[PDB]
Amino acid sequence: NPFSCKTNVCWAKALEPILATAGIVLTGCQWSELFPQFADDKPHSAIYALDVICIKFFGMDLTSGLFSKQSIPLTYHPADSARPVAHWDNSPGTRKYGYDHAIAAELSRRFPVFQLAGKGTQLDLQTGRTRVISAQHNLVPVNRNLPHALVPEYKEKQPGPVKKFLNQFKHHSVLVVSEEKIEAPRKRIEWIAPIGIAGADKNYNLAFGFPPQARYDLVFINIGTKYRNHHFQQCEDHAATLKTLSRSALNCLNPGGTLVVKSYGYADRNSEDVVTALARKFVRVSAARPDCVSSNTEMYLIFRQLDNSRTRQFTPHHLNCVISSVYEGTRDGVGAAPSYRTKRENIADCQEEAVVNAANPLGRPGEGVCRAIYKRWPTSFTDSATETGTARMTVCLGKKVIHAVGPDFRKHPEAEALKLLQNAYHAVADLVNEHNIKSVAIPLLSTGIYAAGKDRLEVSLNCLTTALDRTDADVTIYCLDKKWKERIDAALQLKESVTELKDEDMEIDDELVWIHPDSCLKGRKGFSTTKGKLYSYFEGTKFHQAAKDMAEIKVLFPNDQESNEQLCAYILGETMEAIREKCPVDHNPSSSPPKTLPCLCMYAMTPERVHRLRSNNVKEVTVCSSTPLPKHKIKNVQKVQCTKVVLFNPHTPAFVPARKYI
Ligand SMILES: [Zn+2]
Repeated sequence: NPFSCKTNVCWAKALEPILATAGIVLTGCQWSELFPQFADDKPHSAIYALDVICIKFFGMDLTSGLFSKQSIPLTYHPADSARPVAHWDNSPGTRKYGYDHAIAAELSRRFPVFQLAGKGTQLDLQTGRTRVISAQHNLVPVNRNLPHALVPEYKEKQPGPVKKFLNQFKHHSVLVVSEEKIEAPRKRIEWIAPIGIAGADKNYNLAFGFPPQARYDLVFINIGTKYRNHHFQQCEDHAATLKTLSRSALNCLNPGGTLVVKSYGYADRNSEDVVTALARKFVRVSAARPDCVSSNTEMYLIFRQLDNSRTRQFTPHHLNCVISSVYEGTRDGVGAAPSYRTKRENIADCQEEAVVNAANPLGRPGEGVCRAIYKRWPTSFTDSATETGTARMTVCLGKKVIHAVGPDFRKHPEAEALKLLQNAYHAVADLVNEHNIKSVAIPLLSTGIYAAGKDRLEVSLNCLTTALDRTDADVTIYCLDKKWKERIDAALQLKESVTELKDEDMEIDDELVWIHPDSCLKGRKGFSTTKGKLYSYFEGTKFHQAAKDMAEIKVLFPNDQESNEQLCAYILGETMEAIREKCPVDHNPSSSPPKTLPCLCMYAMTPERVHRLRSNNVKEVTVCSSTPLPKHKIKNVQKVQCTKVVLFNPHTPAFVPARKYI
């Protein structure tokens, strides 16, 4: 009996029969060796545990589909009039799991060990060997594209004074959850500590979180997790902690408030799902590794200005870039807060690190800010040409000139144009992040001429901030006419002030997936038309295979347009093996989750739509403008405009192939 003398293991007990379908039967020592939470008898997420167990035995995470056979329900029960506390069991529900032999069978082509291994053994996918399950092996899932880099070797350090870090936040009174006292005489500190710690203002059992305190403008969660065998593993062990303490902190946080919480990054899928749900509630989120960290894997996440929004569309492009660069030494980072400003001056005279030109596709000089930029930095126009909806980095002596090309509204329908405008701004943001640009001078794209005789200030500005909230840069908007400056200042003052919540429900739903409105998954638990995460493999549904294949095609053809062309081929037949041959090189075992909401129109290319088309063996397909294709024409593919679009970053978030750490 593995559960002997353990008061909170219901999560493990609940997994037991699901593990059985895969031939896995864990002993008590094995449970303890795998989960510190089990060994220390603490509450935990059965789902997170299942992901960890899958990686440990099969060397891949749950997006592989290995446990996605719908057999045994895994059901979470919140406390209610019947149940004093939340509980995990196998009672009936729409969420089910079990070992999928079909998935294992297709996997056995590259990983024969699946077919040849015995039951209940840990698989080494590379060497092809097996062993009794061990927490020290299969440390990274081979099928995952990591959102950010990991540290090669764990090194502990002596932390500096935390006061230097807390002083970077403008708030006087701070709620502090920490195991060790924090000295900040310049602050008023309420100190919450775990149970055995003397000198604290409050003590709770932090494995269970903490009940609501008063509300603060700054909450600082300093609670860490013990390193064992690997960075990825540390993220795994920390994930439930991160969610629990973050959730408790949300009860203690005022609107417009800031939450700083210690993390190791979000390397594992669960950590990323959590950080994403959490991030959806804030205007901005960044990261820092100040001098007060105790190890090289420690990373403080900074969530700024809580409005607890529902429909906010968050993508980890920015955060991935930041965290990864910090771990690789390329960046600082630290918690000073980016800001917007306006200048009525000539942009050519800007003092900001980079200046953005409002450009045209041909990269030629023209009237506008572009006149000033050409006269002062002519050689930046040597090769400036870039397509509409994109931006190109060039340098003239000591200055970065980014040529961003907005849409001409006379030449495009309003929805498609809007998408292009947003994309130009996102590209500016991509460059700012990639080059760690500290300040940027930028005009309002498509408001001068390309505006087509109408006033685009509000919408151009909205695209600007939508994109540039996703950087760490200080932004200076240069403009035009005193009246336009008046209006921009007004909009910015409105935006910077968050005095109240947009919703009062503070739960962090890390499972929820945001789906297209015409999806047949509408109404199903775990999916929503109005909110949730923007990427999924749809494992556990019939769209999983379609999702995996789209993902792989994107791995084989990193260029968005070449990728979508091959996807068109795939919709029409040609299967996968053929496309893999069409690719010159070694395949990566890993991919990234396809976006679930590329557009709102009827042609949106979801794993769902791909599956419906391919299962109907259509002789032709229609593709909208939100699924970019090569400029030439493709047989049996009709190109049409997208009538309703989405404004978040369309690119695959940057990643590190897990294979690197394997
Ligand atoms: Zn569309």
